[PDB]
Amino acid sequence: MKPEIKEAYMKTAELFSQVSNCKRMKVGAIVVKNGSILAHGWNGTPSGFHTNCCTNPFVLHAEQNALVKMAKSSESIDGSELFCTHSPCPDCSKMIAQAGVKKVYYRNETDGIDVLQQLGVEVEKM
Amino acid sequence: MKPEIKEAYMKTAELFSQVSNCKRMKVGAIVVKNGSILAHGWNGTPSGFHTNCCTNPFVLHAEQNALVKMAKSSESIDGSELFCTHSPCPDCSKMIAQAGVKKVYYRNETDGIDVLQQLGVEVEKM
Amino acid sequence: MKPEIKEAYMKTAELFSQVSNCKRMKVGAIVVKNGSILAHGWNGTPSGFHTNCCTNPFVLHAEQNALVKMAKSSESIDGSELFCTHSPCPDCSKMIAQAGVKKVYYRNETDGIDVLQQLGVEVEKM
Amino acid sequence: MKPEIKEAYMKTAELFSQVSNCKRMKVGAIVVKNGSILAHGWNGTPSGFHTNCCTNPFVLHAEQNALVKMAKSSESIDGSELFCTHSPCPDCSKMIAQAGVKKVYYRNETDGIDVLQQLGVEVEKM
Amino acid sequence: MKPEIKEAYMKTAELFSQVSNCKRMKVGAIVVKNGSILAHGWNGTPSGFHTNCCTNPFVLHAEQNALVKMAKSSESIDGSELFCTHSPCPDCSKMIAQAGVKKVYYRNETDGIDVLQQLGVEVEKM
Amino acid sequence: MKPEIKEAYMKTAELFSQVSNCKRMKVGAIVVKNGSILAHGWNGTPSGFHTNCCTNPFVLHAEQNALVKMAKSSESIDGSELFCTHSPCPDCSKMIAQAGVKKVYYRNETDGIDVLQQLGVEVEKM
Ligand SMILES: [Cl-]
Ligand SMILES: [Cl-]
Ligand SMILES: [Cl-]
Ligand SMILES: [Cl-]
Ligand SMILES: [Cl-]
Ligand SMILES: [Cl-]
Ligand SMILES: [Zn+2]
Ligand SMILES: [Zn+2]
Ligand SMILES: [Zn+2]
Ligand SMILES: [Zn+2]
Ligand SMILES: [Zn+2]
Ligand SMILES: [Zn+2]
Repeated sequence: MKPEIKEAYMKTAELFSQVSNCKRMKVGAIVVKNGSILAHGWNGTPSGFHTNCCTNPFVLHAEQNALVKMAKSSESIDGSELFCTHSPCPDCSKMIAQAGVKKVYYRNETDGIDVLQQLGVEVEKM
Repeated sequence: MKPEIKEAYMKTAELFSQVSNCKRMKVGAIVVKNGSILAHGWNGTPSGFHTNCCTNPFVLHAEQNALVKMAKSSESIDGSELFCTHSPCPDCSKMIAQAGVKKVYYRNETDGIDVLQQLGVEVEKM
Repeated sequence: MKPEIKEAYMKTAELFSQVSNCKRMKVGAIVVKNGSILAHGWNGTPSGFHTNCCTNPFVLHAEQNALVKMAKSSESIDGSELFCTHSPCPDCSKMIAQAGVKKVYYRNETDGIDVLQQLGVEVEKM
Repeated sequence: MKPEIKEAYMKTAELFSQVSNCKRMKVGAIVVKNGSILAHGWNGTPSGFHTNCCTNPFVLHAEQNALVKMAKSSESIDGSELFCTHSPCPDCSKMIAQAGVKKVYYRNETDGIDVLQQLGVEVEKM
Repeated sequence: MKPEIKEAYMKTAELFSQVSNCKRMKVGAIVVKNGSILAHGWNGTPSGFHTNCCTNPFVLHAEQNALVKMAKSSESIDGSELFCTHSPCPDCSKMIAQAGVKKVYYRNETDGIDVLQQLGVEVEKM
Repeated sequence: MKPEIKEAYMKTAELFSQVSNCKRMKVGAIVVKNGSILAHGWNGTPSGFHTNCCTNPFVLHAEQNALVKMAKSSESIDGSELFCTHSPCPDCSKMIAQAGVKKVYYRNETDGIDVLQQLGVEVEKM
């Protein structure tokens, strides 16, 4: 994909990180496949949870949200790419790799990273 | 959907309007359904067209691009909402209505608009 | 595909051209992929429009109708073939090419045609 | 659906019955859902079978072909309607009912018929 | 797929054969594709049929049930594999081959079998 | 669903728990929707991981595996039911609820459980 489009994806993930409500870290994620956004996600508590403030074991990471949206989508996550504001944790990394995510782009930085690479997911900081 | 999420959608459509190459008008569109972005689009020439500069009868409107992406998606466009930077032309309006697009949000302004309403699509400027 | 099947497709597009209500031109279209019809379409006004008579800027071309049906389908339009009674206009041509339509078959005849070819869509009159 | 559209469906099933190669009976079927054809089928031997002539236990009924195409489609057969040139046999009837086919339209005539009705599928001769 | 997984599939088909109500033969089937079960099925009468006891011409074979479930699924049956407790009859065989079923595994044993092979479906007893 | 079918689901989840390689706990999960299994899963390391032995932070829970398979499926996880051999952990619970899983059935037993209930997922031990 051309350079300026790559950046538009990352900035979108950034747009969505700011929707989140966590004071510790705001994270956004975007799934892209075949020239199309398929899912977005940010970090926080599940829809219909009581407390909005996050750190709480029941808040989902941005990548978890995107992934769950893909599970309710009709479109496969396999072969897609993940644009995230942050490098993913080890728990998101396992799932991303098993999901057939081709590559992860992150803006902000580390175990998650080397495991993704071990497992054949490509990684690029931008 | 909460107010600040509505705005994040419009700003995303704006992010994508700026990817376009037309000097007359830069337009972005975003399809949203069930809390998820499903397609994006901007105005310009078809992939693999020779001249990048647009006005040329062969440039697609942002809404046409989003729509075509929905046609290659596995996910239905019916019941979704369109966030566009601009009010749509009459040609996009016909298709949006026939596609079962529930509502169109636009930032920038007019026949397209009243026809969408005639045809039962909701409209809101934001 | 065998010759007589090709013809059955064109005759079906013809069956549907005659459902239309336009006095100027009756057009039918049929999307085929992997041995299966996926969509059909004819020219006319959008469902729930007041006047049935078409020429009016709010009537959709047969190809626009088929395309919109594909957008509400779960099945991708990419790699399919279009059987139309008529050569498509430039506006339908842009969309057909961007949709990944592999080839267009038409019965009745011209800018749309050369652009489709420029853009890598195959074309055959039958 | 309007009357003349109903007829266009039946005539399409008829277009496809004539593609078949069986000397005993030529049958066509068409699946329709939400204003769109999703599958077609006719009676005959499986793709890549040696003898084209049918009666042979290895020829599929038109309804079996349509059904198998639906199984390879991404679009559900549930809630669709079947237009067939002929009333279906008991073996097709079982499957049609279990498939959630809403209604069957046939042109030409009888156990299959009453079972479809027992099982809550609607039936109409046209 | 590893050996012990193959067996887990067959045992699942066996789990489901025992749900059936036929005194003559209890059959189970399982569709597998890309490491995932997509459908299951057993032999018996259609949902909402009056008599539960089967032999009756209106009972579906396990393979017919799985196939019908695939037709109501969004996921294609093409390229999948069938695990059945029994070798399939000729009527199921025609459909399995036309469905693009890659291979059939059966536990219990014969025309269906050679036709599947004629038609390019692989077969293995286990 | 009838009682004996409920049990066949749980026994299938059990069939798959035994495929796993973890010495601490073997877990199986099964997704069911509209009378059809859509996904299965067990606990362990990601495909292509080096060490098969699990406890390791890079092993996925059975529910995580099923969920990831749903993300690569064309079929939505929303409105489905989860049969698991075990009550789910808090991390699986968040995701299950956000996924629109209607109800979870487990065989073996506790925070995950009350949160699922807080969040409107039904729960039943069997
Ligand atoms: Cl999915
Ligand atoms: Cl589509
Ligand atoms: Cl679509
Ligand atoms: Cl299917
Ligand atoms: Cl289907
Ligand atoms: Cl999915
Ligand atoms: Zn994480
Ligand atoms: Zn426009
Ligand atoms: Zn046109
Ligand atoms: Zn029949
Ligand atoms: Zn059989
Ligand atoms: Zn867990």
